Amino acid sequence: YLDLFSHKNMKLKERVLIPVKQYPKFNFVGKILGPQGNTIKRLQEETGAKISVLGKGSMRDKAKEEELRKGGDPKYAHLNMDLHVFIEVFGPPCEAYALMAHAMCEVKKFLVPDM
Amino acid sequence: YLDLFSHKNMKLKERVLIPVKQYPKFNFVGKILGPQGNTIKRLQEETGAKISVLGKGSMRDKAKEEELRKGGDPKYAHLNMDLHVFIEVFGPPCEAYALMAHAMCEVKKFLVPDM
Ligand SMILES: [Li+]
Ligand SMILES: [Li+]
Repeated sequence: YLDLFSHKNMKLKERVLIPVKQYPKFNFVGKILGPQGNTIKRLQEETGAKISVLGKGSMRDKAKEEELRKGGDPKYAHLNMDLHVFIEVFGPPCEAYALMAHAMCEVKKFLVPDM
Repeated sequence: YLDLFSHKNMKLKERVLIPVKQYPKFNFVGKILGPQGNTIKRLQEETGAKISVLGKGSMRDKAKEEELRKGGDPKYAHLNMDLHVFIEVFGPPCEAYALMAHAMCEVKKFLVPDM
């Protein structure tokens, strides 16, 4: 059950696949991060969600990625996953759902770019 | 992972406790259903969610409830639960989250009535 008077926040998290198969040559990583990561910065500010691009190719740098994978450091474990966008929100339920709805809708625009 | 090109819908479901302890004398069932259940009818149409009031007291009729519990029919199993509102939405992710956000926000107005 959700309890609207609880002192815990809700967390919502989603990992949305970047559709590399549907759009094999589209540079989603470049488009989502934007120059110096300003697009994703703005995306987070406008939606109030934490949003990261994770998985292989998320760093646009085959060689850097390979080197951070091979170090074995668990913070880079995500570099073996499928490329995806990771959205995380927290709050009381009404706010969490609303933030996730907003984030999910904005992210969907980037991931279905010919819509 | 969510796959935006999958043919499956997402389902989201929440059971939100009606806060009988915070408001021990407020008739939430009457207020939510409305005369002939028109309020909840309209609530569903406006939000696009399925919304039901379930659990003990959901029928405003101690004796009817007791009689349907005692028959043992599984469709009335919910009459032993804590009184709550049950929200269910389905769709592709952007739509599901947005419908749930809307439903959850409207329902919260009814359940925190002195806000
Ligand atoms: Li297309
Ligand atoms: Li109060």
